[PDB]
Amino acid sequence: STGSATTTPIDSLDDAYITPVQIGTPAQTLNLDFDTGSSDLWVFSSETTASEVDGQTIYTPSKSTTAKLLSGATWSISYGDGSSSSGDVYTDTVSVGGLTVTGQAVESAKKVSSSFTEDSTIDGLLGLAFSTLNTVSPTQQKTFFDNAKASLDSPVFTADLGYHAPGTYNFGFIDTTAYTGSITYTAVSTKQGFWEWTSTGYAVGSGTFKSTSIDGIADTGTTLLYLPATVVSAYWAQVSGAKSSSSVGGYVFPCSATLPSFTFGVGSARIVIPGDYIDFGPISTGSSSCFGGIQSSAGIGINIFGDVALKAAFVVFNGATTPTLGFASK
Ligand SMILES: C#CCN(C)Cc1nc([C@]2(O)CN[C@@H](c3nc(-c4ccc(C(F)(F)F)cc4[N+](=O)[O-])no3)C2)cs1
Repeated sequence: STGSATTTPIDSLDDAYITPVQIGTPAQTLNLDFDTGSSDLWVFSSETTASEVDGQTIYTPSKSTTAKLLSGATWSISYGDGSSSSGDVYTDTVSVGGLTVTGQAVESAKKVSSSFTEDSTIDGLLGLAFSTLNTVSPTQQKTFFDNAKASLDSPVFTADLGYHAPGTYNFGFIDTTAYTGSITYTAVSTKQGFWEWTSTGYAVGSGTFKSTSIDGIADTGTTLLYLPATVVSAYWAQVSGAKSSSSVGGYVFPCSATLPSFTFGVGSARIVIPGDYIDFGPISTGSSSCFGGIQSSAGIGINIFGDVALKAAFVVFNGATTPTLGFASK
């Protein structure tokens, strides 16, 4: 089997991408944030505290003839920004772009933190990291991809995120028309439950390439590119007026600037992020100070190849017995 679904930016900055997902019978379509950095499929629901729902589409398990309570199961998750959600668990039929998993764990939120409530466009998350990170207790549950994998034509999914435009998540096949050149595959460590890999280095703008190992994760659920402070300083040093602001929370730069590109290495191959992809616009409405799309990972503990990096590439998440990641230009 295969599936293919369009993913759409939630706003003009590409802060996140939402993909329609069919849950239950008859189908209830929710727009979920596909997150290769986590492993829970959770949704706003008829059980979510009413004051914490503000425009989201909710899953109502009582209206699904295929929903079954996973008795005694609870879940609770916290993300990198301090946001959080928790609740109980149903199993139900979940379909993405024509690919169907029966008995998928659908984690129904009883509580969500304010950042989720405030984002009316995200109805939940669909985790695509390794199932070892799934938070369901006392019986850990598998991701949608893990459940679908054996049925797929090839045990892979691909992320082709757009720049200020829709893109595509495919399951079970590689669309050879969606990228230029060849896909370079690179080794993955699953030891922390992520799609963790080692970039071979970087370049800023038209500069030469700096060969250096950068261990990080391919994370569709993170907006920006988080890299070591040395690398990030070398980038922003090329932008007149750019500086790190503790009050704003990262590197800012004059909105009047044109930004240099940023290249990262995948083996001997190179992915070039255009400068415009690094512009996240005014720090607040009407400001002439703009927020940068490349930020330091120093406080995080891990480097994160988030959407800023991934949207410059066609990315293969290969879930074969030995997982690998593939990157191609596009
Ligand atoms: C600090 C530290 C060290 N560690 C914990 C960093 C890590 N972080 C992760 C992830 O959880 C995996 N992918 C990312 C993700 N982020 C969101 C998301 C969605 C919606 C919202 C909204 F509420 F604003 F709508 C906010 C977020 N958000 O910023 O968390 N979804 O997925 C982050 C793995 S390791």
